[PDB]
Amino acid sequence: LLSLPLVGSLPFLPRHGHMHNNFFKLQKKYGPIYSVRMGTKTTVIVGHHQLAKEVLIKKGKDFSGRPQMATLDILSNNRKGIAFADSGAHWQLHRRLAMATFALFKDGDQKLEKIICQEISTLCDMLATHNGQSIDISFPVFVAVTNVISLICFNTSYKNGDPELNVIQNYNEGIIDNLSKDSLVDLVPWLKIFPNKTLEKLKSHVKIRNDLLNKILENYKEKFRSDSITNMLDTLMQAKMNSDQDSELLSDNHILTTIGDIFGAGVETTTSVVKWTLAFLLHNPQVKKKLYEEIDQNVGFSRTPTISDRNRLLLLEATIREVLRLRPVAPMLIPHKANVDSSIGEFAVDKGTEVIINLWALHHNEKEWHQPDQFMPERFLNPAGTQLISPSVSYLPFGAGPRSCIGEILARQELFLIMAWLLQRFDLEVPDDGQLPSLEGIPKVVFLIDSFKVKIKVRQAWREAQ
Ligand code: HEM
Ligand SMILES: C[C@]12CC[C@H](O)CC1=CC[C@@H]1[C@@H]2CC[C@]2(C)C(c3cccnc3)=CC[C@@H]12
Repeated sequence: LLSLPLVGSLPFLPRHGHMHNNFFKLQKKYGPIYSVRMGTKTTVIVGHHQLAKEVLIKKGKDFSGRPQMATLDILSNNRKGIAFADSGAHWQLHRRLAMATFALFKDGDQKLEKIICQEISTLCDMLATHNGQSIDISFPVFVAVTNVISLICFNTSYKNGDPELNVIQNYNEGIIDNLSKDSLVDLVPWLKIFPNKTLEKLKSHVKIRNDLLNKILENYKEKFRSDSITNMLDTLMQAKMNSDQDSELLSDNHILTTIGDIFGAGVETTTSVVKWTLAFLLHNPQVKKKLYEEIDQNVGFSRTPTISDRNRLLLLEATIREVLRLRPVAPMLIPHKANVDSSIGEFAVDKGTEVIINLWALHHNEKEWHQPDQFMPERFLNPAGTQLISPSVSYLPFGAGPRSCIGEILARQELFLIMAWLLQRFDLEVPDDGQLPSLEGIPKVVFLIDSFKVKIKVRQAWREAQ
């Protein structure tokens, strides 16, 4: 009896389980690095820290490209901006300019810390009005980080109730919904196989974002003054005029897309990580208690938390690290591409090949982490409890090398201060129908969590101390 001709083969079911996990499970059979061919395109998945660092750092330049995707073409206006732009002059310039802008916020009058604390104050005052009630903290937190990133991009913010905030939220949700069904990584390109309206819907949401950004740029062409460079838009406009090989790379569209990447990332990443952190604390009341104890003893109630408090609030800084391990914002980073013929772990990799780092695998490798599927912030502390440690070399929440996260400083500060101020001021408890958030998650371009509610109450201790 003969065997059928095989015209296709995939190692697991599509749309069943999470991609990053399915790739991980495959490592038991096939090892830490393997490939899949889809028509013409070849993709390599890497799931061990040694090989990953070779791709991100040692041979960083070789693998610093980004593959092209139809959905991403639309969001990025054909591969402009930073995150989805191929390696090249545009990417390098705009990335550099964006980084240079965060320097303008490291100290002084417009210090990043104060900008953030300003908006966390408004957030806390608003949340306190919901004393006694169960609520979804998504929108209130969304506003807070939106204002922070707006101040950094334009030196503007939004008053309570500005409906432009509801507009942004709508298109943010719609774009994220249609940019990918699940992860950006998608074995079969269903998009091109069956008739569908994904690109149509995606365009309609992107159009609204772009119209709003254009509106902002046009209104700002007048307020721009050369001697005063205080925000990201200033920096980008100052560069364009400074010419005078550089000027074609700073068109209006190049500038808006870059601002768009920053505005989007600044808001959806940090918002997501905050929700994830709360969710874990509702599942782990023992940890939560230890965090209240820690903050009462090291900051108390006579002032509000500041960045310098990260030197004393160690369990908090560790809790954040452990969320970023267990539920990475980008569990498969963003896809990389080989710019040139090269190699990984002595295996050949052709120019143009897609390369994916399975960070989830790195963060859950059993030989590198003790009980990796557990939420244990303790692992990032010495046994004493008195200083932070790095227990594994297999940890890269913000990536590394040329395409590493450029918003890391901002993220870490936003996350630390938000959690700090909330814990000082609020009991955050399971709602009265004792529903706990699902920790399973929803993979999109970002690793999101199902919406959930939290009962919020002002703390007796915080009240007494007024
Ligand atoms: C918890 C928060 C965040 C985490 C864990 C995070 C992590 C990451 C990761 C894993 C990557 C991909 C690295 C790669 O593709 O090799 C990335 C890229 C990027 N991140 Fe974030 N990020 C966070 C927040 C932010 C924020 C607040 C910004 C604000 C500007 C930002 C801006 C970017 C940009 C522009 C890229 C593209 C880099 C490039 O292609 O050159 N991120 N980030
Ligand atoms: C789609 C979205 C967010 C929805 C916006 O309407 C469009 C947008 C621009 C930037 C995207 C961002 C989602 C987060 C992305 C993909 C991101 C990011 C994501 C996670 C970690 N670090 C960076 C950088 C580009 C960011």
